[PDB]
Amino acid sequence: LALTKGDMANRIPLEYKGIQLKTNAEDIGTKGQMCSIAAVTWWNTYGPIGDTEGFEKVYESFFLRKMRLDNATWGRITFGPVERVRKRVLLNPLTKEMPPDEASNVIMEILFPKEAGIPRESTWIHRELIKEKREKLKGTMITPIVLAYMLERELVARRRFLPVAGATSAEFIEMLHCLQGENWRQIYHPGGNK
Amino acid sequence: QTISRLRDISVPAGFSNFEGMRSYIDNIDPKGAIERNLARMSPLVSATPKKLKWEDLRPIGPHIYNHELPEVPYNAFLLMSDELGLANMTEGKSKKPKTLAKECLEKYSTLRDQTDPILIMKSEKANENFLWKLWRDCVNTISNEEMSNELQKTNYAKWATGDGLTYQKIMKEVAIDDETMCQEEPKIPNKCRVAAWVQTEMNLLSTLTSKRALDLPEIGPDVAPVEHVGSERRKYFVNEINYCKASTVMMKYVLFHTSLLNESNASMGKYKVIPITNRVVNEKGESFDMLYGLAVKGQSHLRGDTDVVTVVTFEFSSTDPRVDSGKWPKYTVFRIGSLFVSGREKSVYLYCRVNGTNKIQMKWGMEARRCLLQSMQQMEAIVEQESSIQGYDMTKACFKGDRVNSPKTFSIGTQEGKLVKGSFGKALRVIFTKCLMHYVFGNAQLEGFSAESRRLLLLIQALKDRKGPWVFDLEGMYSGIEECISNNPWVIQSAYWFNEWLGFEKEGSKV
Amino acid sequence: MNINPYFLFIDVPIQAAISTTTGHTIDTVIRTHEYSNKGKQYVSDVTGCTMVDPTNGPLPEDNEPSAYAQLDCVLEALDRMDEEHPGLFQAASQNAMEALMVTTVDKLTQGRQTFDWTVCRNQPAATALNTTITSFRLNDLNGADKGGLVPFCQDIIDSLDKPEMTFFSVKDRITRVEYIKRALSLNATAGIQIRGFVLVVENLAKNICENLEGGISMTVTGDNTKWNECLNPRIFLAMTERITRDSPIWFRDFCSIAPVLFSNKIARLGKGFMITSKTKRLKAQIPCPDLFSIPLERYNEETRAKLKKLKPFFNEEGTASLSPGMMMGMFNMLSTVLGVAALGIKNIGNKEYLWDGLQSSDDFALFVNAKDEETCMEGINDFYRTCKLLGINMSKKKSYCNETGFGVAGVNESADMAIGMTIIKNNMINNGMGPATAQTAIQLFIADYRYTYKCHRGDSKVEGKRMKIIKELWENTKGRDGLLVADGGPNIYNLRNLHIPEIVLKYNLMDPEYKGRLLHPQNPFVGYDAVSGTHSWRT
RNA sequence: GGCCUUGUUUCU
RNA sequence: AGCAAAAGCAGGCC
Repeated sequence: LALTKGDMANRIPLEYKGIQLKTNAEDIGTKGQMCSIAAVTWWNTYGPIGDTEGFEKVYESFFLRKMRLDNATWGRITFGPVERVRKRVLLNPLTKEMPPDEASNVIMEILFPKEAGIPRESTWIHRELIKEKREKLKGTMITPIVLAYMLERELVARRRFLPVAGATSAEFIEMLHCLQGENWRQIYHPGGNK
Repeated sequence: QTISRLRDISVPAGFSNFEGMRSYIDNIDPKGAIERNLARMSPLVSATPKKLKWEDLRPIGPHIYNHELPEVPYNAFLLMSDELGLANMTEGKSKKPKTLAKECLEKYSTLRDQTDPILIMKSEKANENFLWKLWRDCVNTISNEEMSNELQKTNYAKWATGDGLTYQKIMKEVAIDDETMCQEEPKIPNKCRVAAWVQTEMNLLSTLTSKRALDLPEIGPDVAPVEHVGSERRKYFVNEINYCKASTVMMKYVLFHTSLLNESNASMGKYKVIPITNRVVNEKGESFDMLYGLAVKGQSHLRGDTDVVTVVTFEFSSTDPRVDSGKWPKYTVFRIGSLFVSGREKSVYLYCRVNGTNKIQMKWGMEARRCLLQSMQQMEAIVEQESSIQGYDMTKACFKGDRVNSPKTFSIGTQEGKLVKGSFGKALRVIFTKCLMHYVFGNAQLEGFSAESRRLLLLIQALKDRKGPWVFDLEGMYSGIEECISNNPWVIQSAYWFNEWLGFEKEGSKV
Repeated sequence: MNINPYFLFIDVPIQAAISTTTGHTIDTVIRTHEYSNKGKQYVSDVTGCTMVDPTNGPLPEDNEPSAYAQLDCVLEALDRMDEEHPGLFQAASQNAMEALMVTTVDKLTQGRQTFDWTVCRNQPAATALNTTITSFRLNDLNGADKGGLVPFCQDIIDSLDKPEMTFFSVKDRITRVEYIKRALSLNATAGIQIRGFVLVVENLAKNICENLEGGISMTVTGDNTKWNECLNPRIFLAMTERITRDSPIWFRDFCSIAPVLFSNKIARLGKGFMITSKTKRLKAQIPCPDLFSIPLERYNEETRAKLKKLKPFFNEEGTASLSPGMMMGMFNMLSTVLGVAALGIKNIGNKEYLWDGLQSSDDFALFVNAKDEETCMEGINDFYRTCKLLGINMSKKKSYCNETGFGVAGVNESADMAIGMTIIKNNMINNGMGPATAQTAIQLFIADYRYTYKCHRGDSKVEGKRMKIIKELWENTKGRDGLLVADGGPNIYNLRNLHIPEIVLKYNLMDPEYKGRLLHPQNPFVGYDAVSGTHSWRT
């Protein structure tokens, strides 16, 4: 619970209503002074204002999941026994489908345009995907590990075995626990775009 | 090339060279190998199963009925049927427990300085003149604002919580000539009789009091029908246990273990004092700050996971120590006072136990609200069996009665050898306090008995459904059961309840 | 009023109440070696230690577990297995042939418990390959320059022939035999020097196994006792040489190594035990290597009664060798191959019986199709005898023949919330946890968390140095619901809203300038799924 | 005989 | 003293 050096240690206060917020010494691993958790609430109540661009832009698929929840319709609760099939199905509805090694390479090309490498054929077909999100990431300074983690979350598939019955589409695979357990099923229809 | 030598060294019995083993291993005949060994095998190496009958289901462990065995004690960590703390009133502001103690005892200052002790049931090693001075200096360090929980350096806790009672480790080459250096023996479990009072504690931690000390944080709203029926069953259950007494027991234990571990971390050598607290609301909404107890913790440098610290647990009591004297052989009983609480007499005896815990028991005690889940899913399996009989949501057939299924009477107790039928809420209280008392005095022998008796329960189930199982070793199963029924008071009384249940299935299974 | 908690079972069926229905080391060694004391006992010469062997011993005359098994019965059992497997030995051999060419040394890092060769204790395979590099590349071993597993295994099976060795532990130089046996011994550990080899034979067994499968029918259900403690590596080697008999010569050169090193596996003798001077009040500790070097009369009855049977298999340097054994299972699918091969015989003597039992792990379940009930009796008898012929023992104690028919995680705030919710999510989806149980598990988790970081509701009557600022924010904002739980406010979960993090569920009702105070990119303290923000911080 | 990691561990 | 049936704990360092 250390802090970045400089004016960063001056936008929080030192002591607020008796409570401590920070220290005054120096550490030995990253060579800084510690903080409180009252600091992490003080910034939420009384800090400087940020901006709100990019934070909407880089997370969209879970907003799609949100509106898929909020546009869904339910049906009848059922009873009685069920029969299941232990099947490896895609868990979440992926955005686009691509191999992960070349996917990591092309998002590394997005990260480093001058250190991208050679224009390959996968880079040539994905260059419009490169540019149409390189225009999206302009208005922020979100850290590249956050960008790369959201990109590898939004682009790589997810296959595991599980018992399942009724439907097979990955929206239903995401909502199977609200569908059915072991003595009951629920008629459910997801909503919006899939 | 030494690997080739060892590859020849792992020749089996019969061949010489690994090359000879290989030329053997690809150029030998398939047939004429196994049936000649079948003709060669002994006529005794067999299994020879055996059909299961009622008449071999003997009483499990009839050595409990012999009357020349000592009584089953109560050797748990706190007090369950005989709880008594003082009657308080505050607003609802969750204060510090120092102030809760400094409030509730200062309210009842009849017991402020009752410095006239009367020793009652002093045991074989507990001594009067360290406990009394210890307890009086302790409560003279609750009613002052010098600081929060601590003690002072005195000999009294240095006896009753035990400084210096470990050995000195010394290098082993001088541990050779001294002939006293001998290995220990295992702890000999003294066999013990049947229980005649734990039946009353299953009669008493299942009664509707006028108290409730359970909070659960809220969840979001719902629109789904599965969420409707889920919260429906949840609210019916939490309505039907909230006035049990074991809820008060549970929250005493959880707050106790939480405070215990948290102050053992936060204080390693300063001997703390923890108020045993459980706030309980009344029916109308008025709070009660019920203080019943004070603890004492010794020096607590805990390296691994079976370090232990001496937890002396004082606790004010109501019922006299003079009915079942064998139940309390580790119970020093001072006498301090008496209180006409509402009507007639109830006395003040504080029961200065000595005790100890290790960190697995503390961390496993902080988890002890989990038993709600096990009772809940047990109830869930019960009602899914019931709705498998009918066809739809049928807990509405349980609390009020639906179109086909009446609220069915559940057999719970038996009077003069004739069964009684408690209500559904009675049986759910029972299942809850069973999974609690499985925790309260639970050590490895209970897991052993349960994990071995599960097969016999499956067997008697299949016997009830006329399947007629076949068992290779009845004596193996019974030896596995009664190897460990020795000295934990839930285990033995579970075996007695088993023997009576088996007698009932025997007399009712005539058709 | 006498009462009895077992009286549930008068009405509710018991099959619904399923939720409530060094010494170990030496005892395991004794239970292994005791099963074949009167078997064949050939003494080695590379170590010279006593090394007893249950292959091709005489047949026992009892019902107790054993380890006696002839060879050619196992060989022709696997031969008939191959007769039902047309080219599947060919398939698995070619599968390992294509798999072994691409073998690099990549598969070392997933070793959270893995023995090494210098530190003499367990490591999480972290400095394992690095220690191999710094302790072998000065001894002209060169595999990482190509990076492949195949030159590494070639010069490591050439490595034990080197008479001397030199490495930095300080430096150290030793001769050959301890360079062997220090790499041989197991503390239920394994060996990183043989972990790749046993992975090769393991995926061999994977390619072998993954494609596999009037008359009164009794049936059984049971496991097998001393299951690690009664098998043997010689049967393993004869098995893998039966498989590789159509393979090229290099494979039989290489596949015949893993049961060789399990054919000399030494065993480390735990921590130890202790003694007591009840008056002098001084103790000591007899460790792993120096058990017998003591007054042997100065132990209890139990340690003396175990050592009096142990001692004729005791290396003088403190680690006794077990020439049979498996030690908590590391050839699990391979031993499963052996077991399903034992099942696949399906007849002996051609009596009026037949088996159709199915595969499983060390446990099983039979399906015996015979003529009358007595034919089922004799068929179960000869099944037990034939399974006894392969060094396997059926547990007659834990079986029943019958007629046919953990709290909060604690690394941060936001991902802590996420990891708890996905634990309860997957626990709901896999084993069929009832929805009321998880619905309350949400509540018990929120109570756990709201104790863990003191983040209670501002409209409560809790106090604290943390909670006052939360109350201050509550009387400050007009955002009547838009907070996350580490900053007070409600929790808005249920059975459905599970796969979202916090902020990307509560963004819409959130306050503008509050979320601008939260999502400030100049956040100085920040350094399943998750969401970046101020709460995503570490120590 | 001293040090073992300055504390508030306030369950509707 | 007390706890607990992996031989341990009821301090270490100085």
